[PDB]
Amino acid sequence: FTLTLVHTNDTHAHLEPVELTLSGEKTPVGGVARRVALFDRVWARAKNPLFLDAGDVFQGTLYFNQYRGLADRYFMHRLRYRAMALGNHEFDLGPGPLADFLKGARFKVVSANVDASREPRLKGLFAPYAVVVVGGERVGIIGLTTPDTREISNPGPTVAFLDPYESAQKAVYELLAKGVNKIVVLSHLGYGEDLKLARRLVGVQVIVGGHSHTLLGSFPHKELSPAGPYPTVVKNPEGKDVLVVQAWEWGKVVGLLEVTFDAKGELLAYKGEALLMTPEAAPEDFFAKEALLAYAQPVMALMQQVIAEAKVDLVGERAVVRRRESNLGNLITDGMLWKTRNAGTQIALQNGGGIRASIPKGPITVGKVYEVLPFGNTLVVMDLKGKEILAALENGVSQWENTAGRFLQVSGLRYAFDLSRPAGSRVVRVEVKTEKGYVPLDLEATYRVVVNNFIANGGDGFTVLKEAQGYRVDTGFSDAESFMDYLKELKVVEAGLEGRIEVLNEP
Ligand SMILES: Cc1cn([C@H]2C[C@H](O)[C@@H](CO)O2)c(=O)[nH]c1=O
Ligand SMILES: [Zn+2]
Ligand SMILES: [Zn+2]
Repeated sequence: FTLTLVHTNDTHAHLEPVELTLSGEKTPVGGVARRVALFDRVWARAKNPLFLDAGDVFQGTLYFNQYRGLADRYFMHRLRYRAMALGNHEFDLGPGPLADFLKGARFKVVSANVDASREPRLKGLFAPYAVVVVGGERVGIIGLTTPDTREISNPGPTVAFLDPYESAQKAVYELLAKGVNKIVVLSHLGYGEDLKLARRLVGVQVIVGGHSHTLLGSFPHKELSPAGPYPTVVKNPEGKDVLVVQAWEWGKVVGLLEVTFDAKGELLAYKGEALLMTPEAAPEDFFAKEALLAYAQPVMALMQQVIAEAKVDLVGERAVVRRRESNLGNLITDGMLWKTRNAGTQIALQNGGGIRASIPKGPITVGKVYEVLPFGNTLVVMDLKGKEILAALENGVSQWENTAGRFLQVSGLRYAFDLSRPAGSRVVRVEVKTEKGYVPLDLEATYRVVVNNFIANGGDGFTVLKEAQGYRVDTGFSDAESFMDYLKELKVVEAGLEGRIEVLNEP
């Protein structure tokens, strides 16, 4: 039996194509219109195609701010997706909007480790796994959601997360008991976690994932540098091959993995490729393009409103903003201090996971600002003891190896951390910027800082900020609006590296 798995992950409301320089020339990459054309051809040509999405459809552009995933859902229906795993961002607005998205979803939404027993709004709207019939054969699809969702999203008090391994292996047994031996895990745990899980589970031949926004495969463009091969192969406890795949992010890539199974559901052969969604891959479907224009109507003005000009590229790539100093991170934090200068703020902290895109040199539109800061978090002014600021910085670099979003970009201070040291004691130096130059952080002194409400409330593992007993006031200042006010003030934006963060003994 031959099955052709066609998949996407972390589309993050990026329905329009983006622009990248490929082989020495600005090229449009991604877009649902182009995906519709490609999928239509795969649907009528490929052998037993099965379309899947690994989660994180939610959060990323004005299309989400305006439709909360419903615009994406319309396209997912047109794209014939058969199953979708719940990602952490599907919980960003709590159970309410998630239920609205699931109510009417004509594809199977799965996650074996999401315990929603305490949430009536999600009853029967998703399942641990699904059984889909393809070419006369049954294929089981087990979903998994990163347990980190508890800290990185807003699932709320009615949703809990279970161990991926225990949940998945149980699902494998249930499927086998039903006579389904061809099983695929649709995971939102991360590439690294998928590789580890693949060495533990038995009965699973393929793991289609996301969460880490990992680019796998090979491309004819020197500008791209994949993190691994497509697919990546590991051995399970029984010495059998397990294929792990991912398709980068924002619909910029579509994965196509053709797997052949025997009667027992064992892997006989496999071939795959990560398809970069450029004009060469396929044209844009006419009607899908028109449909997107329909959705764009209420937010079109914002997408065209230029509020400033970037004289240099403002770097927002996750491998940068979540691991080292970023000039965009410096700009945003500078803006936070600027907006709250009337409050006497001296330091600004911003988690890199909250900076979602780069701003290439050129015009800066309102639409672009919301792609960079999509959450709608507000600025919170609070007094922190030096010890608390230090603890915050430590939490920020505590998961550097996993490129976690808690990493802190800063303004008003500089810090250096040693990666050869254990998590919790990596920050070796912290100095506050003053008129008389840099002064070592005083762990016993109090400093007025500005952060966003998500981390101020304890999100991203910032329990130290949630537990702070000092002065605390939510300004009500929107993050995006505040950043735009700063950009409008500057008019012509320039931002470079200022040695605010020093990475020592980096692997
Ligand atoms: C839900 C939410 C996530 N985030 C960031 C922090 C996490 O590291 C990351 C998880 O995707 O997104 C915010 O900054 N604000 C929010 O409101
Ligand atoms: Zn994501
Ligand atoms: Zn994710």
